[PDB]
Amino acid sequence: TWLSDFPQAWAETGGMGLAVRQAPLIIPLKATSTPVSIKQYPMSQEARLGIKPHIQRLLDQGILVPCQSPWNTPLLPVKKPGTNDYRPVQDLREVNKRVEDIHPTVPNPYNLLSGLPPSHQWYTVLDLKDAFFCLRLHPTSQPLFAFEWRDPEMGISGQLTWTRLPQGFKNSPTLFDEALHRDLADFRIQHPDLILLQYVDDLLLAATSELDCQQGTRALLQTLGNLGYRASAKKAQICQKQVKYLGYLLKEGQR
Amino acid sequence: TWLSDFPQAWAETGGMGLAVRQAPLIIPLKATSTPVSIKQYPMSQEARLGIKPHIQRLLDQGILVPCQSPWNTPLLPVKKPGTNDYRPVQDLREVNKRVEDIHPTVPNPYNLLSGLPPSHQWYTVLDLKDAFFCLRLHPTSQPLFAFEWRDPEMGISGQLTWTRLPQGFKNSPTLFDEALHRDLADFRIQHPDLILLQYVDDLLLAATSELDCQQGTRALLQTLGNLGYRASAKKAQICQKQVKYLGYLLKEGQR
DNA sequence: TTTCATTGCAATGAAA
DNA sequence: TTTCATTGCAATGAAA
Repeated sequence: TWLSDFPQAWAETGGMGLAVRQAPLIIPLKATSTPVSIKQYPMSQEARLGIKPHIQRLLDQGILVPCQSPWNTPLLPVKKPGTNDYRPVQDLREVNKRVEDIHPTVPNPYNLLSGLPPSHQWYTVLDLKDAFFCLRLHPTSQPLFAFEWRDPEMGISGQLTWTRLPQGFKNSPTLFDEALHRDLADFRIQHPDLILLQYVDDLLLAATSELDCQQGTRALLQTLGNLGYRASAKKAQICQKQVKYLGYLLKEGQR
Repeated sequence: TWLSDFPQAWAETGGMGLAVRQAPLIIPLKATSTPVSIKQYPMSQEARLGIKPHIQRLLDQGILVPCQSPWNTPLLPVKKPGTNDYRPVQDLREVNKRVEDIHPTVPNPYNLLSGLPPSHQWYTVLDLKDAFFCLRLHPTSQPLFAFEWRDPEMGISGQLTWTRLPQGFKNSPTLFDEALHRDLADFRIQHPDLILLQYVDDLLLAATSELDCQQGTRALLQTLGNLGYRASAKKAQICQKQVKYLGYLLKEGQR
């Protein structure tokens, strides 16, 4: 299908992404910040067991690495919405308070959609998978996001940290949005006729005709794969005249 | 003393007042009002006994009279501040809500005092006793303020009401202030040099010299007695250069 | 687990 | 006794 034509663009077949054109990110601290070390809260075995496979997988992917850092924040066991599956959720609030603020450049959905003309009725919606993880973290900034991990069988001494932009970090959405904007700048230039809306990891491609939407989508997927990002094939809405984007149902230029 | 020179002006020796020049007051109801009859709440014997002498005294003074009225509000036993003496307090709130509003013409103490020049350093302060009771209530408006009274030994069938402006009636302060202003208009004309401040029942006479304050005070007392009002001799502050008025301590034109 | 904020209302005070 | 309003905080929800 569209899946076979772009094996590298889909998370299903391209493997975990890595934005190769983006320099590892350095995270500036506020002028007065010093490391904060919050001890990990005791976790039930059920919670630890539920979370273990995820840490192992991230460790195998190299997204997490062992470390020793004066910084440390709590790992919280959080059951998926109503479900009984545990998911690791780092409380990075004390770290966020010590990181220098940046201007929020992500447009709110409402204003973003205003840039959608009635002429472009053919849409493609793509969701980038593990977007933040595609952006490398500079070695100097990695220690900042450390947390403790007590092994299952055996493995880690104590602390682990991220080598990619983390979930829970106040500036992750904005930094991802800006980096993807830089990586897709050229694409916008090569396709003056297409309408591309970016909302962090949620992308919408607007075209005038089914052919343009198809040709445009091929190029976009091709480009995304080459840059190192990965779109979810499962969720992909390709060349439809009716799509769901950012909580809206688009059709007939309405909404 | 000053007491003997004006027997009729002092509450101590002039008997209960009655503003003879003021026509009995008619109290206009709002366009949609109908009588409200709130049943009297059961009262302990202690409360009833504590309050009894006051009703009897008001009945003897003719300030209260028997009646039958479609209106009725509760009589509350209220102990004097921390003391164990009971005092009758009528809850006229439902009546107040049905009476047509009037413009509040009583000045707040702050603005009132601003009309006190530094030239007049000699002050006399008089407190009118049972001020509201000095103003008659027109027979047509009396029924409005009725309440129930269960006798001690014997006496009253059920309801009693006021023949004078009542405590607890939202418009009593303003109506008294305006009536006294009308009754003292002439006095202000005959004494252009004196400063007279009126705050409901609290009066302040300001003069330039001790003689003027003494002569002025004589005239004021004389006039008040003839009009039917009564000042408290016990509280009277006559021709002092330092007096307490409306919570302030006046001296050297300060405050 | 903590933190931060929205909500709701019990508790206490004033007054007629 | 009732009513009206100021205060305070317990309860519940969101989030990292």
